[PDB]
Amino acid sequence: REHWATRLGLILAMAGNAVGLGNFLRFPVQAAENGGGAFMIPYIIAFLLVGIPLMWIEWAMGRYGGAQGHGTTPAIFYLLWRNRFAKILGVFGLWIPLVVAIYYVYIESWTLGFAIKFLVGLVPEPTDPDSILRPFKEFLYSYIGVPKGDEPILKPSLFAYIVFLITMFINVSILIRGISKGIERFAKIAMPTLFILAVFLVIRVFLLETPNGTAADGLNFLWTPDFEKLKDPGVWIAAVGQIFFTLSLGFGAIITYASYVRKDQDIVLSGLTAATLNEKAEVILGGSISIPAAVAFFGVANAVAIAKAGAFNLGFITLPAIFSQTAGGTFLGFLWFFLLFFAGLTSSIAIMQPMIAFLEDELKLSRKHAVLWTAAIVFFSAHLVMFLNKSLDEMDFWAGTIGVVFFGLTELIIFFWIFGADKAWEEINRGGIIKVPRIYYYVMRYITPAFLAVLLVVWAREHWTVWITRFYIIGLFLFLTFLVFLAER
Ligand SMILES: CC(C)C[C@H](N)C(=O)O
Ligand code: NA
Ligand code: NA
Repeated sequence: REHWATRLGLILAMAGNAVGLGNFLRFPVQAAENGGGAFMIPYIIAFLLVGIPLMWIEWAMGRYGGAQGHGTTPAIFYLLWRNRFAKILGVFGLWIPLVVAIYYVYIESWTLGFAIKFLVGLVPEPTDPDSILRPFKEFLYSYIGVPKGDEPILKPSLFAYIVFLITMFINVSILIRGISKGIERFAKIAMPTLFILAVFLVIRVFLLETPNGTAADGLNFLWTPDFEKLKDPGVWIAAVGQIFFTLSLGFGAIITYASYVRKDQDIVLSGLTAATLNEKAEVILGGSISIPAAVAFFGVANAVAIAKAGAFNLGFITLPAIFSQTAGGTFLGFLWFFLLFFAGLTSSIAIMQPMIAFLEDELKLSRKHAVLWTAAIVFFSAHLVMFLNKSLDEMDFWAGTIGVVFFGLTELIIFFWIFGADKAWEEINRGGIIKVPRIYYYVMRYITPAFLAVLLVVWAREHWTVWITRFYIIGLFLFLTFLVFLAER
């Protein structure tokens, strides 16, 4: 079996798994909508009670399965629970990363296309907030193919489509070279580049002074607390969902990556380091860039408006408009979209590896054929997201939101209840440079599952292109269940 070459490459590849588009696009809008500075209270609680424990559990399950030649949850769940229904539940560990990859790689291709257009200065150039934002709203809509009327259909530009092809080619170019010579070698270059880009952008944003406000006014707006809405269960659901997404928990990606860690290698300190690096990039770097620069340029009055506009409006419309209004801002735009691209790329290769690992481990396919077939399924399926509006939202909800929380509870129960709390605890701490604090044993066994279960219950008591997407992703689950059937025989 393939293995990571170095401990540094392992940590940077896992950090690249976590540090993605959610750090810079999702997190700022999540915090602004769910209490501002007060959002850190449920965010930190979810990080300590759910994020950290589930991270170590997924590292352990992956390495445990990897020692027996299995990198994906259908086989690994069966190894932990000799029951056919454990294999069916394990299919979610392939379905979730595949469905998420379908729309994640498309958004990733947007950042590459915007990086290209901004590097060469093929950007619009406009006084008034709406007068400055309109040319960039139309720039994104022409790139995406937004309808002029009520039609719910998208028609991407030829440039966007070709850039999506290039994006798939780049993901294949990394993934086809394997774990050490592909993912690990690219992580050692991309992650240092990522942090340098982000730190530089934070510094440049903290120097913004406009007639409407300063960077300090933007930081004040973002971290303005609103502790009253901590009574809203939706804030706690948003915080837990953000923790799942930003740490790549419940996507089967950590498990597959950890399956290439040697049996006796540390996973306690490595996983803690990767999770810590992500939180630094998320709350320190991701939070400091987009929203503060937006408030600094459009003032606090317009800040509430663009905060409610959404992550895509903020990342692909509002921030580009700001850039075009500063000296050398087209290059700042390039660095922004270059940052997002490497952040997305290091995450998309992680979210496509589970399907590659399943084809290699269980169907005995070569790496070349496993990578090319995985890319083909993702490329084809992405035409749903490319041409159908609201298709991405449905996939992100079922797979990247509800699915990951249900799967996080499932892998927890299988590993720590059915397999054995004492056995799982021994499996986590084995080989660890540091040991897990004893209090987390009771957190994993009682607190985390009770927290997730109550959230599930509280979550349940709170067009027709949607049925097209539902139909398709249901078929994907049927397809993957058939491949698991074929792997048995
Ligand atoms: C699906 C995951 C790869 C998402 C990634 N952890 C992010 O924060 O963007
Ligand atoms: Na993240
Ligand atoms: Na990433």
